[PDB]
Amino acid sequence: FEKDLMAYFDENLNRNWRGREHWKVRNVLEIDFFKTDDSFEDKVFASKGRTKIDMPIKNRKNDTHYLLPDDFHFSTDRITRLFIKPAQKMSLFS
Amino acid sequence: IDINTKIFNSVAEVFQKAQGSYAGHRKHIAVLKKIQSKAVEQGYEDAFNFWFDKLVTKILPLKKNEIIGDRIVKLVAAFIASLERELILAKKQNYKLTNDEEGIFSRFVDQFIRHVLRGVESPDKNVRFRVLQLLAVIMDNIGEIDESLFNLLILSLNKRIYDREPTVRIQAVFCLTKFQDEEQTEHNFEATRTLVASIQNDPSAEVRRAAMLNLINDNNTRPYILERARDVNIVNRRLVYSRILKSMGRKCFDDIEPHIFDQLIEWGLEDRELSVRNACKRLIAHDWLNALDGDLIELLEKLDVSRSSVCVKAIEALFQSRPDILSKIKFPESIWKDFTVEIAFLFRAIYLYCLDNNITEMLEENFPEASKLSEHLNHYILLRYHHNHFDYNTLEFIIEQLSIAAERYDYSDEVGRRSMLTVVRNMLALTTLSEPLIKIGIRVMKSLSINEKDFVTMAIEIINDIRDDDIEKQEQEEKEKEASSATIVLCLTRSSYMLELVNTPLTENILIASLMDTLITPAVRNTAPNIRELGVKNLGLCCLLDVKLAIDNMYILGMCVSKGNASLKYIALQVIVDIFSVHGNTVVDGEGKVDSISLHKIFYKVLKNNGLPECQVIAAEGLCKLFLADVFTDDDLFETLVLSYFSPINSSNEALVQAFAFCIPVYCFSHPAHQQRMSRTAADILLRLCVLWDDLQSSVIPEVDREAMLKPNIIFQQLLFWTDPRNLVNQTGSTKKDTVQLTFLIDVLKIYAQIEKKEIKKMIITNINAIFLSSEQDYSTLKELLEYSDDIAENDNLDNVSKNALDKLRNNLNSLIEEINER
DNA sequence: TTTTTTTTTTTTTTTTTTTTTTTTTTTTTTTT
DNA sequence: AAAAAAAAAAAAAAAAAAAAAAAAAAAAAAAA
Repeated sequence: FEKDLMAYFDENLNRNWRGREHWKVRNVLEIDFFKTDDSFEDKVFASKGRTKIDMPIKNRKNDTHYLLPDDFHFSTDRITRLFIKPAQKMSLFS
Repeated sequence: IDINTKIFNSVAEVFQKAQGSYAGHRKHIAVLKKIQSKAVEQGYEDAFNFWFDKLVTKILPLKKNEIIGDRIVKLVAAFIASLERELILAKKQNYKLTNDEEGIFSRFVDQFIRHVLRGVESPDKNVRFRVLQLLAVIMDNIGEIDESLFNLLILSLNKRIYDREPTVRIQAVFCLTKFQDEEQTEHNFEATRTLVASIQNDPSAEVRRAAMLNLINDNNTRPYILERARDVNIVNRRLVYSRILKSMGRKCFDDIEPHIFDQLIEWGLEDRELSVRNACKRLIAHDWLNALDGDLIELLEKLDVSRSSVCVKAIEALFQSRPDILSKIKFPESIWKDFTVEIAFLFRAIYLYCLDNNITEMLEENFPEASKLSEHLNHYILLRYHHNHFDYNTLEFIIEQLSIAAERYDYSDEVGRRSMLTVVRNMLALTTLSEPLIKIGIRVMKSLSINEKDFVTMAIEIINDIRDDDIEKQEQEEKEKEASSATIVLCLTRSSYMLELVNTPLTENILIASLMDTLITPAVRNTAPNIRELGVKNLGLCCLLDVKLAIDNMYILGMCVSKGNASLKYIALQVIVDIFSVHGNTVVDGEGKVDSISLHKIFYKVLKNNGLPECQVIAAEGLCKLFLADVFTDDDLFETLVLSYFSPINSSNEALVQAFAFCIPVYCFSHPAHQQRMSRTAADILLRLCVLWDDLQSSVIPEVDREAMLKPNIIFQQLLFWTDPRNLVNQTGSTKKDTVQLTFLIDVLKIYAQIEKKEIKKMIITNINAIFLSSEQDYSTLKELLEYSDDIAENDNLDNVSKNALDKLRNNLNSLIEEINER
């Protein structure tokens, strides 16, 4: 119930603060090929066919604008202390 | 052969030998210039473009992370750059625009862009990525183009910004940002709105890294850049300090509204990751201060030290960076009469940092003895408040900086202690003294007395003097016998910061009891807003010092948090949480006390109230802090806490979400019995959650507001992750024989026959294979899981993507049970 | 005619989240 | 109308991929 445990939490769950989603865990080729061939180009110049190469409509826009939320910090120092007296640490894990 | 093949073997040789180690690019670009010159002097220009496209299209299947294609795309980039610099030197002094190297360049780029944009629709990722790269690297040196070609390019790139893979979107935002020379005016031919749409909307955290730097950064687009200081990715948060703010440099003090300039450095110096903090520290420490020529005073005049209270961190990032300015700044005799706000803040920071590191040299010389600083303090206090340029806000700041300089000063001179005690006693007796100076004056009067008893009797003396000053003017001004409202406010604000710093029981400190029976108990029973608020706060700071007072007034705290307004419920909830947190559980469940079930119902009524956001936030943080301190052992309240984490009505309290994001994992990880409690609650949590998601998914409203709740697969994953006995923080060894995760899985398979939806069963059954499987478990906790998986696999009809995971768990359980009964 | 920066380019570290694997089911395509 | 058909979506799960910061190094331009 001392500095080692608090620092261990403060270093492992320090990337586990965003909330509901985004909780986090674990706390050759070398080709030289430039010589001729006739009809290779159609293997790389073709239309989309059945391969859909663009984005889904449901994720082209996002409403949170991929912002991090406002960081109410909630580290172990804010947990170990009181609210009306910020200079007293309580009987932690007692 | 003919020239159609001589050009082919030439370009083949140069693009083959230039594929390695960048060797001889000044010879490569040279011989490529000779063969393009001889080709256009011959006249096979479309054939030259065709073999160019041929030997380029022999590269386009090579992906990203391949150096051999990169050393050719940069070769042709160097080629078009060579033609561009030849035209730039041709328009100048000697008029080298001969042999039509403008027309050859224009037709060359008009044919080659038309070739590469034919390949932009191919289904392979590599050819699209290399086409948009081969445009984007050379788009800066392309220059002028045709309006039809510009329209085709902007249509292709405005479709490719919404391409499915991110690596081609990187080259898309590069080739977009090379088209930036316009006047900015906005509320699809403009690139800037497209880049802003990608800097907010794009799911890749890498496209923003190349849409964040390469933008124009004028007056209009700048918040769209700077709010990327709160980007999802860590590298973007560090890179806004690394390459955007460092790039502007001196213009950041005059081109950013100070509400954002006092927000960016707070977002930097209070981040959660070390590299972005170090980048903001090195930005406030190295680039800016060596950019305005070393003047610490000129930097502090632009870091607005009067309003923003963030600078007490940022100046520390100077003092831990280069100590030559720490040792260079000297405070002579002719500056204590003519302080400014910046140099008073500088003295504050340098003295408290010098006592933080205990450098005895700068404590010895270069700083005045305590009586001299007492003279300066009394000078500024009398020049502000004993009055009958020197604005009130600046004088208040100068007195507060020198009071923080005084609160940790050298006790060793008795003349200095005597002088500063007279100055603080003559300052805190002022009626019109402002509130932060009240706080820091009470702090100095604590930190310069001999003990806590002298500070108690001095503060009680000052507060009773300010009360007697009002009772005399109430007695005299007729020409009944109670103080006014404003003097009760001024007495309670001093009593708050006084009892903030007392750390002893109150049996031998009887002046606090006299203050309470005179003022605080007639402040709680009042009917004003602010008097009742400070009365409850002062009653709580008294209740953190004695237990009989807490057991007395917990009832009126509960009634005033159950039937009162917003701020009183705030302060009373903080006091209830803090009384529990200090005093343990002698506050409930006894004779004369409050019944704790009534307090749990009060906690319920606060916790289910969406209309009070911050009261719910402090209720959540409080109940989690009290669960960690093990004074709360109730079960249904923990069930309601985890539901309130996962409810959709509490999905707008961001602070409650972060409170439950931190303080529920530190519950179950810190102790095994806490994880056992989580595993006992998680069954009915998942049941009520699946019911709520079914009734939210089949609801018929034109604006339903769904998806606040997570999909229950991720809920089941995080329930497993909290209830996993690997991640316990203890050094146990026995934790490989705990059956809590399998008990949670057995309870989930029990409740699995209590849902109606056909997707819920799929995302419950497809995730049961993440459990702890090591054959060090008990016989029965494998036996019941084997029986329930048998009954669910046989008796109920399941689809194949669920029966895969279910019979895979059957195979793993059968292998482990064979290992169990082979011994 | 070799020297003295230039420079950029080119191999070690990190932890990031990011891509890739695999199973099955859906959803628009081909023929008479 | 109608009998087959295969890329995509969804998701669990795994490991290595890899942009970036920072140190050596070979081609290159001014120089006395």
